[PDB]
Amino acid sequence: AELVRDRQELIDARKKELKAYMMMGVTAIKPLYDSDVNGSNKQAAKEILKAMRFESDGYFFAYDSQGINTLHAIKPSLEGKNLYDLKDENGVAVIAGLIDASQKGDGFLYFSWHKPTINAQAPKLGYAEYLQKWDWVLGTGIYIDD
Amino acid sequence: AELVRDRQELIDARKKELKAYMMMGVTAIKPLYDSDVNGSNKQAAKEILKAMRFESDGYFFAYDSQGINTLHAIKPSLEGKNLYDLKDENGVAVIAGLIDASQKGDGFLYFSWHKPTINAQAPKLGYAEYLQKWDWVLGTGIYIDD
Repeated sequence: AELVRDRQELIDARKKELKAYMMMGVTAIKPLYDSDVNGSNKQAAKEILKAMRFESDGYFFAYDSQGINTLHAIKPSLEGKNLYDLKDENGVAVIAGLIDASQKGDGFLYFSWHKPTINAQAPKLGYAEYLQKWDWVLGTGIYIDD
Repeated sequence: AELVRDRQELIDARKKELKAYMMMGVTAIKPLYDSDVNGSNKQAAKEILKAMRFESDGYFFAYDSQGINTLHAIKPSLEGKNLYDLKDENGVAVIAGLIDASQKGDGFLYFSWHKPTINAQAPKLGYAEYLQKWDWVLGTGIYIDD
């Protein structure tokens, strides 16, 4: 109950951080998002969000509501691929889970994903917000392998 | 010694956050900064950094090495003013202190400044990094009145 308490504490602190980082990404592209005319500014917003980091493993991705990747900071070759049916190594439907978390839930999802600093799968806590004008489920995450 | 310990803990956690937020701002403008030709991209970088927030009180400012404000997210009327000699209510030379922290020190400075959510002075912990190509001391901060 005691070492479990310290873990919940660490998790909750990370969830607060994730909400802040998400706010930074959303507000960084706000001038573009607000002034957009039929997707005119999406490319410019992608270039900003794909450059942003809060640490080496701290980056943005986005998917549309059909699970098609619209931007990926780490692996831009995912862009335009439909990953709706994608499962992690534990059978978590990652993309569908993030789309649903962001639209119908609290934004959070536990899953495993490539971790940049070790180039291998690791457990992650993702956080996503839905940007309806562009149909982007914009997400980031913290790795919990610690 | 005990309630003092908990305060140092809270401070250190905030310093870690500040370094992350600063990284986000610096990386958000990296495409522009890297491709800049004689200040061509400064205006576009200003527009991004002035929109960013990590909370209502969480924003960017920048000054050049002479103490002239180059961007201010909250009070853009400061832009172009020389605030090198500015002192807070406790006589802290805020602008000179941030310029020196960012160039010769650890980036951090305690001072009081307008706090957006109460529209009044409050104690703050600022954090600044020097962007030499543009001579910008780019900074943000967390309020410590809690």
